[PDB]
Amino acid sequence: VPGSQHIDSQKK
Amino acid sequence: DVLMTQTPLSLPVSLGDQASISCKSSQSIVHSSGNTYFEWYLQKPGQSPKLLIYKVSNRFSGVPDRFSGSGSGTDFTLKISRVEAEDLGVYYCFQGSHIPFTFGSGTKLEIKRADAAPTVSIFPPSSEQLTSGGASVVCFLNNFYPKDINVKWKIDGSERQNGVLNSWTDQDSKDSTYSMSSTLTLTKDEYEWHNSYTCEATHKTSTSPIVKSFNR
Amino acid sequence: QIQLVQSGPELKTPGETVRISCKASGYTFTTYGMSWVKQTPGKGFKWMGWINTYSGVPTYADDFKGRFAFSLETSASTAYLQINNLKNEDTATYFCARRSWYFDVWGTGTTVTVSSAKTTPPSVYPLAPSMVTLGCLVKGYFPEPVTVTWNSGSLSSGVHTFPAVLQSDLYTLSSSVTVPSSPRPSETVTCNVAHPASSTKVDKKIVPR
Repeated sequence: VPGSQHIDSQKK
Repeated sequence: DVLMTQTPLSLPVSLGDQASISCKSSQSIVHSSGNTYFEWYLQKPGQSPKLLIYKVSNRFSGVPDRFSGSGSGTDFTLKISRVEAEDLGVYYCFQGSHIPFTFGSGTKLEIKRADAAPTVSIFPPSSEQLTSGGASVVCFLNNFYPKDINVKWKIDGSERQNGVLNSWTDQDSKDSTYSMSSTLTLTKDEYEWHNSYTCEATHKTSTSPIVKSFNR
Repeated sequence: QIQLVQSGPELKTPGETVRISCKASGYTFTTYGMSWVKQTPGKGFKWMGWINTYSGVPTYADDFKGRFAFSLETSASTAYLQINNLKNEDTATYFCARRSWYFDVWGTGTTVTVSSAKTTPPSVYPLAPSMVTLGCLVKGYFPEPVTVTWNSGSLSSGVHTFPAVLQSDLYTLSSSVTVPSSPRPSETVTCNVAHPASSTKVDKKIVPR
């Protein structure tokens, strides 16, 4: 996640 | 960079009514992952930005369901259904998908309200300012709506419009009014050559001018 | 709760150095990345870059590489922004912002005014005459800000301070308070004006003229 230290899932 | 153009720049809207604000990006803000880190912030006068919506349409915690967001790729919209007086502020979109992160120039929400005649008071210069050879006469025209109000100073019957400085508060958040101050600064020399000073307000809530005076 | 408190307004001459602290309380500092964003009076917000509070590694945006340093004190839960060889063009409010999938918490904000103009204390003038409106006219100061209160802040209602107008190199602003008639003058109304840049605080009691 640009600018963040957090994670997120990708989107097919 | 991704240019973010926002429309409107000002959006007067009635209480109870709906409002949309749109933002267009100059290239797609879909992150390579497929997610779109797109957000709406509100900033009130004298306050830090407030998170309304992230990831195009998700309301943050404790945000009222009247607020909702939409759009894809390059075009997005925030809708406030039922505008309340408290939504006063400036709305800004932000994209956080491509570095550098960019914001929209902002949209100012103005609330159309029922009308209110101003309360007007004028003040003589103070002894302290006359001891400095300066004489400012101040007029307050507080809590009116609409914001269009024409103020004219008169000195012994004749208008003067040099040495006049007006200042307007932001629109009040609880009762939605505007207030204004108008100062006439004169040099004391010119002040002591005259007798009556008149602050007069033209506002659609009145058919008369609202006039306040005093005499030296 | 969660707070990001920032240092106060700084007035600087061009060529000077400022450091702006961002102290985070209420959450573990090393788990959210910190951004710094500039809000220019009128021209809107630019993001300046961010610093990963875990790795200590900073990312500057192209128009802020050079004179800008983000640093950290993690035992103190504080982020710092350093701006060297301060240009005029750096007068803005700066914000630290915590980011996870969004900036949910934004710092209080620190205004920096860079200016070779000289700090000038206000002349404050009392404006004396159901409800009565009283005033204080504050004239000829530089720079901004100036804080006006009425009875050291215990008289909050009925108050209005109009934005400062610039005319010459100097600012002027008015503040007004409406109180019940059977109160003034029985119950004293005093205007208090603190101008941080000149380290001055004046208190003016409105008396019947």
